[PDB]
Amino acid sequence: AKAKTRSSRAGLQFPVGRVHRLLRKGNYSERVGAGAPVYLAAVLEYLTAEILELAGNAARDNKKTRIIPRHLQLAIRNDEELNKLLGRVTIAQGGVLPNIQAVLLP
Amino acid sequence: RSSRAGLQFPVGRVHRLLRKGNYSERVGAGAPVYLAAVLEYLTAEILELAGNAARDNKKTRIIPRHLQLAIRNDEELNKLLGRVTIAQGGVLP
Amino acid sequence: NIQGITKPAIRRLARRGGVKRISGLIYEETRGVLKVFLENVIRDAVTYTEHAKRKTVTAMDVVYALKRQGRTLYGFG
Amino acid sequence: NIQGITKPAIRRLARRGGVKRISGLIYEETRGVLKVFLENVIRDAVTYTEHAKRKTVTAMDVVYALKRQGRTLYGFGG
Amino acid sequence: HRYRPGTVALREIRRYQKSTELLIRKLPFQRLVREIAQDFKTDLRFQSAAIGALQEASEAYLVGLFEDTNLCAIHAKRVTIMPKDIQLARRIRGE
Amino acid sequence: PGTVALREIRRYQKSTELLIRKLPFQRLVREIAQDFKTDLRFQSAAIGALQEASEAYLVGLFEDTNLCAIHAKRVTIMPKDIQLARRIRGER
Amino acid sequence: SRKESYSIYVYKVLKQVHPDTGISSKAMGIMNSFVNDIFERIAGEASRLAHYNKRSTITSREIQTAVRLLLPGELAKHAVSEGTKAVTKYTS
Amino acid sequence: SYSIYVYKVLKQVHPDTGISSKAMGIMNSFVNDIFERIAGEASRLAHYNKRSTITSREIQTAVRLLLPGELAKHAVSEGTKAVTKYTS
DNA sequence: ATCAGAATCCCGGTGCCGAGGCCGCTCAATTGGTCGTAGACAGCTCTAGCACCGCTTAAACGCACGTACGCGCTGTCCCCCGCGTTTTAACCGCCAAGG
DNA sequence: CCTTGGCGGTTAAAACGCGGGGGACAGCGCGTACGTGCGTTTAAGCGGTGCTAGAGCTGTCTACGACCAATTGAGCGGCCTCGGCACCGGGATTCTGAT
Repeated sequence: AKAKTRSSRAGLQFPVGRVHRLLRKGNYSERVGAGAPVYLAAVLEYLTAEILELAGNAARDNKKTRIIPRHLQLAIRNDEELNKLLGRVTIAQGGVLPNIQAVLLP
Repeated sequence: RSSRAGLQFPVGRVHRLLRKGNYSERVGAGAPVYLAAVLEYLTAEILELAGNAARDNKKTRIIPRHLQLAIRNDEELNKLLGRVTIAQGGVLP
Repeated sequence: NIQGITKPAIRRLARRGGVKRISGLIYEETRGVLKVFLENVIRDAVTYTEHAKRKTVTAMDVVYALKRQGRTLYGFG
Repeated sequence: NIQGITKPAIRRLARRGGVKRISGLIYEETRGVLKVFLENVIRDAVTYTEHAKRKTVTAMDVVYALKRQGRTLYGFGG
Repeated sequence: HRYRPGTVALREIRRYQKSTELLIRKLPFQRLVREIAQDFKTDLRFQSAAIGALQEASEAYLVGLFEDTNLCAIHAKRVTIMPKDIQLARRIRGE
Repeated sequence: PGTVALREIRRYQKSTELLIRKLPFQRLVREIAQDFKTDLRFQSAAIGALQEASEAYLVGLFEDTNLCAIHAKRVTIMPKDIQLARRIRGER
Repeated sequence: SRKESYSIYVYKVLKQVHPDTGISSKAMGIMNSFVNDIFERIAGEASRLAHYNKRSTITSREIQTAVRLLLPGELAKHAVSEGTKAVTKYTS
Repeated sequence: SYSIYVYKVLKQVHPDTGISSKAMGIMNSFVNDIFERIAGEASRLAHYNKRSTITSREIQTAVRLLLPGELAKHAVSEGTKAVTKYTS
């Protein structure tokens, strides 16, 4: 019949077929379910969406139309749960959150 | 096997665990020999020191406390096991 | 039930940690900390327990949770 | 070349880290720390490079070294 | 002829650093664990070894934390640990 | 004293550019690497990765160091502070 | 030879959540790094889950449990919703 | 478990010394832990280089990555020595 | 209370490498047929554990009286900060030593 | 008459040199909660007693997974367009030192 992609069937933007292949050749298990790559692709897509949402918001706050690594850093660090998820991750060219000790201030 | 490699640790078992551990599609003949040798060596070092600790405390048997003392008083063993909790090991005085 | 972790017990733990003198406010603080820790481990542990379609938390569930928090525990395998 | 990590540069790094005032002995101390850090990462990186039978340290070798040292780095996988 | 302030504390430090027994009472720990666990998943049971594992882990964690806390207090030229010290230790740990 | 320091803090916390000079960092990396294996080459991105990682590390370290200094009722970070931070981190 | 990244999918998602927003190449590199990282975390945890339970198959259930272990709170719940909905729709 | 092998080793290094059940449990935990660290690292090494086979070379490199200093040198020596003897 | 001084943020004016879009080919995803071993379902035993209890007591908080720890301020001395002078950290475009 | 050395210099950034400012170390004096010895009422250690609960094992039934041949959608080479915000110079606003 006319081909329909697994991503299209799953209602996703992220590639289910590619994710499946990566699972198969990643030596994770002897067999893989069909639903596994669908689920995984969906989760990855969702997380990507949350981060791009916050980073885009940060980009608009700086009167900017293009997201840069700084915006990703602002997005991640000002979000408690993303900050937890990426607690051991370095964002290149992200810098740091503005934060000075109030006590130190004159 | 283990007799041929001059080891006490089970080469066959290590090989099997490698095969079924979802590590690679294939496993070379020398890999489990090497790995078994390394594990035996580390075990030997720790049992050496822990045994010495047991002698100091005048107990023939080795208890977790002796293992803790042995590991923490050895710099490299201590780094190797820096994120490990030994049950009933207590701490260094 | 958090009060079941009594002052003396906390003093004993601190002594093992080499502490000579202890503020009165420490104990409640410690309890909070302990609570958080437990909540973090047990959560993950139970997750494992439910994945195995079990109702009994095993020693291994705990070990896996601790391991995944980078709090590796020897002696309960 | 560790001295190439100048006082002003270290001062800038500390500023980003929120430091207002800096003892004179800090800089040398920092040079020590950084040195150690680099030694640990680069070592592993070179190990990867040597395992691949290459003579060129790649960005990925560094990324893998950082990852195994629990220093995950984003932005250089490309 | 009562002892000097700071002698029995030290003696206790020696004593408990020289031993390995669990320092928290079993039953209250058990009750606390089961209580916390009820808030995640219901009608749970526990192997005794599971609870024991939790207690070894918890006590090891608390002891290490108290070591670091002590270091913070000593850093501030004190001999007395305060909640402030614990909070510094936990912040630097990334907790 | 302090006003320009505060100014600098605001400035560098606002920006993301690398704070160590490129060429000397490059030299340091190649020197250290030369001590493990000789005649090594480097992708430019490899060195860039090393510098981003190193500066993020030092910056975080300086945050913790700052907290250690402030804890001791000081405003000036000292080697003691760095050593405490790194000890609690499990680096030493 | 062919080279692969998550770039176009990240872009599509970006256009979903911010129709008038673009993204630098470096930021895209960071997003690709992110996706690969979380992929390895989830797949790895699911592998361990399957092994612990003497199962030779990684299913959506392993993936779900792995998501619950790795992600905090609301992020986990929302991710679970997205995953479950995607699988239920896909099967139908 | 590795109990019988740990015991054998113990008898090699301390002929008149025994070991408690708990301590044995800790040794078993140890052996499994290091097994996973080394095998995991070797797996990643194989994947990075698009190799489908884990060989003694991956094991060795993994050991050099995971073990500190003298432990690494000696472990590497023992591994190579064992492979050489096995091969003979 | 106010009054003067360098640093900060946005506006005429604009361009150059960064970002986005057609044509199409070889690589990746889909369809199709054949084993084929794995998952959901269903039944059965009894052991590790759950909930309250008898005997016993170690033990956490409060009483009596006091002292070295914590802290704000004083007296002193003790270490960073700014502009002019340049230089080797570098990087470019011409002389003179053995074949 | 053909090869490859170091001063010479566009850019910009801090060791010396003199005047200036904010903070650490020890004591005065205050304020006080637990050290050490007891006194009381409660839940845990140890061992009993009743009981309801599902994990490992085995058999049914089912079906997508993996592997081996065609078939097709597509991401970037190769170009071909389209554009975002800092450099240049200037206007308007702001903490800090000084009266």
